Amino acid sequence: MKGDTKVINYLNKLLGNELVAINQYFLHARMFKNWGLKRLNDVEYHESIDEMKHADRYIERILFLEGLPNLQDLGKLNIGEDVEEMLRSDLALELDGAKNLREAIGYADSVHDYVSRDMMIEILRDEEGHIDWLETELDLIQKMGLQNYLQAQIREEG
Amino acid sequence: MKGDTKVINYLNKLLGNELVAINQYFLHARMFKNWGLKRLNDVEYHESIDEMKHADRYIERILFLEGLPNLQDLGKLNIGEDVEEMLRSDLALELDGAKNLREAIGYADSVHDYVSRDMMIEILRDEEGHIDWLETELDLIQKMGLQNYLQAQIREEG
Amino acid sequence: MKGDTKVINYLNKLLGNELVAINQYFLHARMFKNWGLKRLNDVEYHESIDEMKHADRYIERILFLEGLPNLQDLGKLNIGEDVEEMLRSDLALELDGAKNLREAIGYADSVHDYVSRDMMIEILRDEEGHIDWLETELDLIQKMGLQNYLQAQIREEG
Amino acid sequence: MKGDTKVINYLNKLLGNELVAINQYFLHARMFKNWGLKRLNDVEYHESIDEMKHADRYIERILFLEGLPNLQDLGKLNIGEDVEEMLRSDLALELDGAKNLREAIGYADSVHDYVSRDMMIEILRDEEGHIDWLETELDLIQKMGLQNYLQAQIREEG
Amino acid sequence: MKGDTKVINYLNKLLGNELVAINQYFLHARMFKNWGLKRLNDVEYHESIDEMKHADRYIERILFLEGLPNLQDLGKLNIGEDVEEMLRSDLALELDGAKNLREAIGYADSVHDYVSRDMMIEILRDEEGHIDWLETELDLIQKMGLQNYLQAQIREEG
Amino acid sequence: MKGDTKVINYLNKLLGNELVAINQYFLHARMFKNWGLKRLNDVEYHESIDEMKHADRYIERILFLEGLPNLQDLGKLNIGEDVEEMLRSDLALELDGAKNLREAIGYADSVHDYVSRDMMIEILRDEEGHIDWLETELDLIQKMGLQNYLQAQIREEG
Amino acid sequence: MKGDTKVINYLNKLLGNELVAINQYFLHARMFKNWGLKRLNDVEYHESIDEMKHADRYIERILFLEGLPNLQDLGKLNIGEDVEEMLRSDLALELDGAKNLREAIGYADSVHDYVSRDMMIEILRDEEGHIDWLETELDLIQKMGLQNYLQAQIREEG
Ligand code: HEM
Ligand code: HEM
Ligand code: HEM
Repeated sequence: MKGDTKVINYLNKLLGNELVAINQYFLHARMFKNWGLKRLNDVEYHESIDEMKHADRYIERILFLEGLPNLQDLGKLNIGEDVEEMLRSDLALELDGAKNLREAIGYADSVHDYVSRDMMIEILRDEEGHIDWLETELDLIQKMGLQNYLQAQIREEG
Repeated sequence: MKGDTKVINYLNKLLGNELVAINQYFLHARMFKNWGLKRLNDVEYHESIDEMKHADRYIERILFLEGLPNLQDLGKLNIGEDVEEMLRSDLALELDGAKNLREAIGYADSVHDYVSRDMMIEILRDEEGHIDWLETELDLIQKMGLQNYLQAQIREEG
Repeated sequence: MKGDTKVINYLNKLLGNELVAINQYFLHARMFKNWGLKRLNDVEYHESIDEMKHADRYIERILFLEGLPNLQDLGKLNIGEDVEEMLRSDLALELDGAKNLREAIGYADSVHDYVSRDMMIEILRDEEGHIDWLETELDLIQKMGLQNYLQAQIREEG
Repeated sequence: MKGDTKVINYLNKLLGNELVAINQYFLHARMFKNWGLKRLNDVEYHESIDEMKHADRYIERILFLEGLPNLQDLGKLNIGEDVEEMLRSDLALELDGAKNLREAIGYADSVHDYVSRDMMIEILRDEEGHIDWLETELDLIQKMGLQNYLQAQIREEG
Repeated sequence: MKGDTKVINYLNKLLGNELVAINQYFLHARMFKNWGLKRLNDVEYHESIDEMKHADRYIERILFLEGLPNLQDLGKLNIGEDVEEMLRSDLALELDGAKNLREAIGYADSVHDYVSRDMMIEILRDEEGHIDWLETELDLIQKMGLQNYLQAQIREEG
Repeated sequence: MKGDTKVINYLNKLLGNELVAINQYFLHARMFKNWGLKRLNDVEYHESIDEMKHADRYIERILFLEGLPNLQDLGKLNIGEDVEEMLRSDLALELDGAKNLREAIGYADSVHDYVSRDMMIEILRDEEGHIDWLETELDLIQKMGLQNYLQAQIREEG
Repeated sequence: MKGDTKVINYLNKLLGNELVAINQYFLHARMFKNWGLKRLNDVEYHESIDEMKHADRYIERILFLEGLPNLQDLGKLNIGEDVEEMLRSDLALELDGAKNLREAIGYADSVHDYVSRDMMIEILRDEEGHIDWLETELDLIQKMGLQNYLQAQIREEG
């Protein structure tokens, strides 16, 4: 079914964001794992899988709407060198992605692509859950101190 | 444990190949799915998951050897427009990757990084399995004709 | 128990036929497998196992009758280069073997080696089953055409 | 995938060794069985099946590498007339095969056929297990005497 | 159904052989048991049951063919006084019985009593199995020595 | 099977390393246990069992190759007096052992003892896993502080 | 809890005996295994595990009593070259160890270290069981002869 060209461009742009998050969250995960921060590896890896699911949804949607998914262009990764920097970087990435999502959702509505909108709203809901987790972790680092925070990561939950 | 710098560069180069295959196989898969070629979507998607597993192994190994995994640089995808072109493109990608693997395996041996070698040999074994499948499919297209070939893809196995 | 010398020679000759069929059917099987003709690999391989069972029966019988099983001499294999040629070659091999079996069965009867005869009749029954399958497949190639025939081989049954 | 021609020749040569062992171990097995040496029939027969598995691996590998498996040429069998001679003959056969394997493994490495090498190393590992068993049995014959050795073979284990 | 008179006479003669074997094998069995040769008692007793089954088949067949089964005349038993003599005596008895069976099978064929023939061939097959076991045991006595042979009989298998 | 003399010497040298690790890891384990550091006792003890498995492999291999395993000479233990010193000492021991392994693996290859090589590569893979764990623990001590690190050891996982 | 210094020295001396037995029994076990003497490998290996358990008890006890377990000094192994010599050597080792145990048990009593005594009495009980087994085996060698003795070892029990 021929979709609206601009919806397709938004979908490719969102896909682009997901491709960046997939890689950044995957590397961050295995960095945590290497450091023995098991709990962080589990969450971060499952966050990477989640973005893969999102990418898959965009790819299928783009294809259905008869556009060309773009997996060739990869935006800037921002890989941190310590736990806090890594988490802040993920947070900034999510915030930028939410921004793009809000714009796309608004536009899809005004061209009546309600199923693209509906798919994007579920994704935004998942992203806000991830933003919440990131914000909470960053606050915990500050409230309990880094040493205690790190110790709390060495065993998986539960 | 500080690894050999050049082994790390090889590992990053191989990781690079996997990142390309992950994306190319994933797009190809969902293209097949869109076309209703269920059997091809299943194999191609599972081939994409397989390259993700390979990437994961390289990432962990690089990290253990104390290098920096590079997930920022993404080589050229070659996305085909019909089934045969897609499969040929995957085949050429695998052949180039096997070439790189053989070189890395040789070099790891001569610096005594036997566990990197051992990991790379398992990966090469998986790739040759994939090359075999690709070669066989391409020959089937020719032997049974495209119409029959396509019909044979519309139901998953078994 | 000292058997009739000539029965032993027949048994060794039949064993000879089985040794040829074992190898020819095994190679043919893995050729089909390589080509992705799964259904043909299954039947052909199980036909190879069957001839191994026959060889085993001859070997034990020869030994019981106090002769020397000959596994040293291997007759001519006729390995085909395409599906039809392979199947025709197996068919001609079975037909020649049935011929030898009929002679041996007749002779065993006239020297009263009724248990050798009885064993050979079961084997002839298995061979005629195999001849029937071969004849039927060859006719299918012709009736449905090679392209359809090949497509019908790519998935195992059932 | 077009393999190295010389690797293919080695593979055919090793296949040749397996074809000889398959037959020799099978006859030896049923000789032991005829003599009521149940334990020896079980081991020897399972050693024959093992060489069949090896042959199968060579055949598939040769085919994948696009060469012609040779099952037509059968080397010299050396069938013994008593238990010790049979076992010594198997031992000499294994030792010659290990020799050929070592050469092939070395050569495959230098042309970078690492998966052929890897397959051949698993096979060599199985052969050395068989050599160990043979050497041990032959020593037992000598240590306990032939009469005791034979008595120890009449019931299967365990 | 009125059978051929001469087939009936053969059947009565074979029945005669079975009656002798039943008794001889039964006595031999309980002699072995008395001597504590458990393994030999088990085989010999089950050989006695087997000949009873054969007798039963002849009796039913004779009756069906409307003749008179003769259980009144009992041929010569040859009871041995030591293990080897007992086994040799059983062997000679089986060999004489096989001789009679071969003649009867030939004759039944020429008068078209194919079901009598078919029954006699199954019996001959059982007898040749028994001959094989006897021949093997006698050879074991010689190969391992009597003392070892006897020791190997004192526990049942398995 | 007579092995290469120098391979045997390497195997005895590696065995020597294992004997030292077995004892050092065992004492370190029960020191941790005494201190109530349950988690460390579990890992360290299981690391001791692991080196026992390695020793067993060398012993069997040496014996098969017809050499004399040397369990008489015991190298220097380096037993630490606090957690960090103990772990650093294990780490230095593993690093020295990896060094010896790499040399032996290289040499086994050049004399074609591919199964000794293959066994040694599996062992090196286990050692690198242990090195990774040690490096990670030592970094955790530093990142979370000793007090937090110790507290994290008092309950077993999970 | 600060233990008596001399009890600690005894405990270290007994530990020393266990370290020797661990190694000697382990090598002897795998020698038996190499020779195909399965039954002897099982008992001897389980005897080695048993001495490891004893060593573990001494190590924990020494640590609890606040001494330094000594795993650095390894007494003389006496590795035999044939079955009888190996068993005699183990027997002499056990006898010397029982001697040391009796002295230590007496002394622990007179300084009121009743729990060290109680632990040592359980160990002495295990050693006397092992002495009994050794004495019995050595007598069997003599009573049945070496050839019969060896044959009785080739299958595990039961
Ligand atoms: C960039 C585009 C990618 C897409 C569209 C994608 C898609 C997917 C999907 C749909 C799954 C199944 C979810 C699940 O396992 O439950 C998956 C699994 C997985 N992915 Fe990705 N992926 C991508 C890239 C990557 C990369 C770069 C890595 C890094 C190594 C990776 C690592 C993994 C791993 C380890 C699994 C689990 C394997 C399994 O157990 O099945 N993926 N991916
Ligand atoms: C010469 C090339 C041969 C090849 C490549 C080959 C291959 C095989 C394979 C792959 C199996 C199945 C293994 C398993 O899963 O257990 C098998 C089974 C068997 N083979 Fe062969 N074989 C060969 C020759 C022979 C010969 C000459 C004999 C002698 C009679 C023989 C006797 C048997 C028997 C009795 C079985 C088991 C049948 C059953 O009960 O399933 N084979 N063979
Ligand atoms: C030095 C040469 C040694 C060798 C070759 C050796 C070998 C082995 C092997 C193969 C196992 C069984 C592994 C498994 O299947 O889990 C084992 C278990 C064990 N070892 Fe050792 N060992 C040695 C020394 C020691 C020492 C010095 C100690 C210290 C006390 C020790 C303590 C133990 C313990 C406690 C077990 C487990 C017992 C059980 O619960 O079954 N070992 N050993």
